[PDB]
Amino acid sequence: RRWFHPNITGVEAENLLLTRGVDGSFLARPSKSNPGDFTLSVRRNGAVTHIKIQNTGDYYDLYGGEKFATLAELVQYYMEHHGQLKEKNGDVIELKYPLNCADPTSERWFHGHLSGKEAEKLLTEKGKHGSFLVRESQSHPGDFVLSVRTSKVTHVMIRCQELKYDVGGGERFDSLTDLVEHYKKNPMVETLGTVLQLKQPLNTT
Amino acid sequence: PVIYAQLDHSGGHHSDKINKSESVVYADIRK
Repeated sequence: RRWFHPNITGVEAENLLLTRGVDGSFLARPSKSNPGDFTLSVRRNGAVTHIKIQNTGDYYDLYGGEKFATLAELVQYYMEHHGQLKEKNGDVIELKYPLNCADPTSERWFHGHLSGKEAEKLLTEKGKHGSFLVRESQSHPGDFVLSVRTSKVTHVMIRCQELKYDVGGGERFDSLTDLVEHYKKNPMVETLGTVLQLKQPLNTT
Repeated sequence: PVIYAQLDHSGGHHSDKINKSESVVYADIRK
């Protein structure tokens, strides 16, 4: 996991893969040539290949091939199904080794790649009222999610743009940790009225 | 600048559905 790099072009992806990667290393990133699309950048035989990911708003594919509801599902499929990424001469492209992007925070309440359902299971099993965690958004690559247990589990999208974080267009913060601290001191409340107290973190293991 | 692979999607078989997993709902926050 951690293969998604939010803030990079293909030129930077090539730099990262040729410096920190090995043959078989790969990452995903946003598209510059078609804003809204994504791209895989893959190191193969000492060079970097870029693969366009179409985002129709209803699915992701590689302009053809299998379709996926989320980017993570597309990436997982092509990691697990050998031979399904091929060029016209027959050359296969293999997604072997995720080239990891640094986490936006070091705090243990950040769970990185964690699906919403996995986070709900975690919070119902191991959490208490007011327990919370932060994870990556699967439906909005590059955004994050505050998942809070109150029994129910509430998910709050955290928009990340230009290295700034906000909730619903509210106050913007310079880091994930600043946003979390603020909303611990100033609990947000749902429209239905539920107060999302951030009483204690549910920490990764 | 950045150049992109031309993939061959012919050969074998692919599904036509949207591979999806169970998802969660994102709440609305009062301003």
